Amino acid sequence: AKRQQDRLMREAAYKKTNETLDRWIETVKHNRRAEHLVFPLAQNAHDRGL
Amino acid sequence: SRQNPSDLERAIAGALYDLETNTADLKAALRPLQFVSAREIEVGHGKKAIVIFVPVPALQGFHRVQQRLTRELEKKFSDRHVLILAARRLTAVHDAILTDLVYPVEIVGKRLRTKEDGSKVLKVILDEKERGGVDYRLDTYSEVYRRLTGRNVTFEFPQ
Amino acid sequence: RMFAKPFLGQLGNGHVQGVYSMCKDKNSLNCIASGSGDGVVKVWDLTTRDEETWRVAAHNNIVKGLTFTNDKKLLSCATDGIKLWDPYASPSNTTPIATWQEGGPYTSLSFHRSANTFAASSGQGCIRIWDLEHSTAGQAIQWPSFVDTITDVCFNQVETSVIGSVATDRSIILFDLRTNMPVIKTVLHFACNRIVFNPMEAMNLAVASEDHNIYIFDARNFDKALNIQKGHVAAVMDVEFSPTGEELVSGSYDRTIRLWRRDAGHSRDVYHTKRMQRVFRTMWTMDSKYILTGSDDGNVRLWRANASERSGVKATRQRQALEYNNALLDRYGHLPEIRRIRRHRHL
Amino acid sequence: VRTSVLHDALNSINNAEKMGKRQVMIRPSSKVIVKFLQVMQRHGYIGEFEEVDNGKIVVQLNGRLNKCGVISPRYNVRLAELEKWVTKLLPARQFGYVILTTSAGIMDHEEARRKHVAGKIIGFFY
Amino acid sequence: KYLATGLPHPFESQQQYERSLRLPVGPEWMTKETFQDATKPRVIIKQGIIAPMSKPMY
Amino acid sequence: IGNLDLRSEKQRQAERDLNTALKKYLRKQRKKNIIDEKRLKAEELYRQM
Amino acid sequence: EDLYFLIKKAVAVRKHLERNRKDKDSKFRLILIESRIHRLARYYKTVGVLPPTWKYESSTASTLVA
Amino acid sequence: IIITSCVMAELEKLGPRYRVALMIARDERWQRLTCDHKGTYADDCIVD
Amino acid sequence: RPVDLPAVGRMRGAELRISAKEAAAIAREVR
RNA sequence: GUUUUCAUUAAUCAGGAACGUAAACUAUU
RNA sequence: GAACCUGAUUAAUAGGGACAGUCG
Ligand SMILES: [Zn+2]
Repeated sequence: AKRQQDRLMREAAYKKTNETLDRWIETVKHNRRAEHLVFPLAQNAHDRGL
Repeated sequence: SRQNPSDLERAIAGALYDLETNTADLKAALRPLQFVSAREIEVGHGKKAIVIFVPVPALQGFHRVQQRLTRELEKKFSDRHVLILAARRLTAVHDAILTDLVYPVEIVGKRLRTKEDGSKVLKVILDEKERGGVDYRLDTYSEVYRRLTGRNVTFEFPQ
Repeated sequence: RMFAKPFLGQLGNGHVQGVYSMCKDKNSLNCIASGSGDGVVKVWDLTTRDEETWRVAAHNNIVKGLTFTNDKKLLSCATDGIKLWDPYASPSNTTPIATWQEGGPYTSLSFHRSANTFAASSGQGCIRIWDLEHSTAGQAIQWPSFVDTITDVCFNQVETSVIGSVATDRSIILFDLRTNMPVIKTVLHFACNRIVFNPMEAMNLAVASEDHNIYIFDARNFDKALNIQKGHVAAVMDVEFSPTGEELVSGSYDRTIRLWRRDAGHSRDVYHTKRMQRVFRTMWTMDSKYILTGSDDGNVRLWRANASERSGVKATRQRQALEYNNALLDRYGHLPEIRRIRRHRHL
Repeated sequence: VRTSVLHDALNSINNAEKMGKRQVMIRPSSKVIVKFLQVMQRHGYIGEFEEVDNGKIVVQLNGRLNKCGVISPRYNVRLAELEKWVTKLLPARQFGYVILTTSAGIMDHEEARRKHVAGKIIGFFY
Repeated sequence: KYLATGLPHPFESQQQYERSLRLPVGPEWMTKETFQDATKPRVIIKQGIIAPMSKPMY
Repeated sequence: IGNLDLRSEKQRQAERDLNTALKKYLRKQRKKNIIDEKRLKAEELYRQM
Repeated sequence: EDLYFLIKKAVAVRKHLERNRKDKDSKFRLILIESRIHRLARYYKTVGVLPPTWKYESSTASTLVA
Repeated sequence: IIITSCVMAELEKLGPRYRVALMIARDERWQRLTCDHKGTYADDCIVD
Repeated sequence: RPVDLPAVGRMRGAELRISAKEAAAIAREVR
C-alpha cells in the first residue's frame, strides 16, 4: 500500500538522519562534559588560519 | 434496469451470478439483484478501484451482508478496492454519499476548517473502534468521493 | 538584587499596531527587522536606535513571518504571499524585487545557514523550499495526507538540511532536505506555538507550547522530553535559544519574558513592565548578552540577560569580585536566607 | 432569551478578547456567524476557525481585536449615508470595519465601496 | 537558619555534600592561582558573533 | 554553616516517599486520661501478653 | 397522545380534589395543568388535527372517562 | 502636532482598554519629541 | 468613561441598540 | 436514566385570575 | 420570535409527554 511504502521509505530517511546526528553526538558529549567552554568558537573565526 | 453492458459490467455481473452456486451456502441479496451499474476510474497512480451502484432498498439489503462478500470481491476479482454505493441524482445527497461510502465504520464529526484566507478544508473523522483495516482504504475513499462529487475531503482517524 | 536593572531601551518610536514578527541577521550583529500588525516592516540598526533605517508598507494583513537572507536582503510572509526586499541600497526602494503567491497561505520563514535556500511554512500542511536565483515555485514537501496548518518552521543551523516544524495537530514533524520527504511526526497533548533548535547541540530542540510549557526534545529519540521548563501563566508565544546554546528566552502570552538555563527547569529571571502589553517574539542578539522583545504594544524593547551584570571592559579587581560573588552563590545559594532573597522577584 | 445568535457569538468573542483566552466554543452555530468571522479573518482580527458538528465553532483568535458588536434594528444605509455611518460607528476611519448585508453578500465597508453596492448595517468590529 | 533544610539536587548523601564543600573559596584562605582557578566561570563568553558551530570539533 | 538539618531532611524524604516498654507506655498513658485508640490496641496487646 | 395524557392527569387531579376538597396545592397544580392543556389544545387547533368546535371544560373529561 | 514621550508613556501605562487611543497617538505622520528627564510626568515635561 | 464606545446608541454586551430617532438623525445630517 | 414520542408548539408581561402586633444597626467569571 | 434551501430537513447545547428506580 502507499501508506506502508511511504512508512518504510521514511523509516529509511529517519535512519539516515540519525546517522548524520550521531556524527555530532561526540562533540555534544565533550561540550557537556568539559570544565570550561570558550565562546565564540575558534572554528567560526573569519581569520581562522591567518 | 438502466444498462446495456460495458466491458467490465458483464464481468462484475457474472461475479454476482457466480456467487450463487459453486460456493457458499450464503445468498440473500444475490438472487434478487440484476445488472445494476459499475464504474472504473483510477485512484492514485497505478491502482484503480471498482465502484458498483445499488438500488436504494438494496443498500440496507447489502448492509445485511458485507463481511467476506467484499473480501471475495477483492480477491476473486482483479485485486483492487471494491466499493458499493447507492445510485442517486443536494447537501443531504452528498452526506448520504459519505455515510454509504464508509460501510463498516460510522463517521462521527465533520470539521470544516478554514485557513487564514478564504480557503477552507473539510475533514470528516471516523470511529476509533475500527482503525487497522481502513487506513489503507482512506485515500481511496477520499479519491472516489472527489471523483463522484467534486468536493475534496480528507479522511482521518481522531487522535 | 539591588543592581538588577534589566531594561535597557526601546528601538525607535516603535510600530503603530503590535509587533507580530521580528528577525535578526545571523551574520551581522546590529541588523534587526520587525513587521507589525498593520503590515509595515522596519529594518533597525542596533547602533543607532533613535530612528529606523528602512521602513515599507509591506502587506495588507499582519506580517506573520520574516527573515534575512544570507546576502543582505530580507523576506517577509503574509496572507498575501511572501516578498523580498533590498533594505540596504544606495537609493531606498519601497518596491519588492520578488514576490510569491502560489502555495497557499504562508505562515513562517526560515533561511538556510550557508546557501541561498529558504523554507516557508504554508497553511496547506506543506512546507516549500526555494533556492534563490535558480528556483521559481520551489519544491513542496509535505506529510502525505496532512491538512492542518504548519505554524512554524526552523532550519537547524548546526546540522544543515534538517528542518523542524510544528503543526496545529498538536504535532511536531521533521524533514530531511537531502532526501526530500518528511521523517517523523509526534503528536503531543497540547498545540505547540514554536519550534527552535540548539545552536551548539545539533540534535536538541525546544517547542514552546500552549501547555504553558517548554519541552526540550532529542531529535533522535522522541520518546521522552529531555527537559520540561514550566514557569508560565498564559501560553508561551516564542522561545529562542541563546547563541551559546545554554540559555533560553520565552515570551509568553501574558506580560512576561522568562529567562532560563538549559538544565534548570524553572525560571532564572522574569521580566515584565506595565507598558508592555503582550509578548509575541523574543530573540537574543548575537552577543548572547542582550535580548529583544517584540510586543503587542508596537514596541521592540531591548533588555539584557544577566540583569545585574554590566557590560564593557572591567578592571581585574572588578571582574574578580563579580566572579567571586558568582562562585560563592553557586556554593551557598541553597541556604534559607540566601535562597529567599535570590528568589524574590516582583511579579 | 436572545434570538440573536450572532449577538451571543459576538458576546463570547468579546469575553475571550477581554479575558485573554486563545480560543472559544461558540455553541450555537449559524451561517451569518460564519460570514461574519470570514470578514474578520479577511481583515486578520481572528486567526483560524472550524465548524465542528454534534454544531459549534472553534475560533482561534490572535489577540488583535478590541470589540465586536451587532446593530440590533439593522438599519438600511446608502453610500452617502455609509460615510457618515462609518465615521459615527468607528473610533477612526482607518481602524475597524462596519459589516453590511448587501445584495452582493456580507462584506466590509471598503469592499462595499469597491463593489458600489449599499445595504443594511448588521455589525461592526474594531 | 544557617543549617540547610535539605540536600541539594545532585548530591546523594549528607557526608558527600557536607564534606564536598569543605574549603573556602576566598582569597584570604587560598593562594592567588587557586583563587583564580576556582572562580573561573564555566562558560567564558567573549564579545563577537557567536555563530552556531560549523563542523564537529571532536 | 551549610550542614544538614537532619530532622528537616528526614521529614522532606518522608513527605516525598509517601514487652518491657509497652508497660511503661500504659503507665504513662493511664494518667491523661484520654482513651486514644492506640491505647486500646496496646491494652489488647497487654491482655495477649 | 400528549393531550390525552394531560387530560388524564387533569381528571385524576380533579377526582382527588373532589374527594378531599380542603387542600390548595392540588388546586394550584390543577390551574397549571389546565393552562397547559389549553395551550397545547390551541396549538393543535391551529394545526387542525382535532375538531375546532371540540372543547374541554369538564363535560369532555366526563365523556372521555365515560 | 507633536507628542512627547511622557505623553506616549502615560498612554502606554494606562491599560489595554486604551489601545485605540494608543494607536491613534502612534500614527506615523506626527513629530515625536524625545525627552531627556527621569520621571515621565507629562505635566512637568510639558511645562518645562 | 470608556474611549472605544461609539457615539450613536447605547451598548449592552455585544448588542448595540439604536433608537429610531438616531438613524433618522444621521440621515438628516447626510442631507 | 432510557434502546421514548408531535416538531414550534416557545420567551415576556397591558387587562384579569389562584393562593396570604410589626419594625429597630445593616455569555462567562 | 431558532438554524437548514444553485408528497414528511437538522432532531435544538428551548420545548411538553411516556416509562423505570427513586427523592423530599
Ligand atoms: Zn519628557
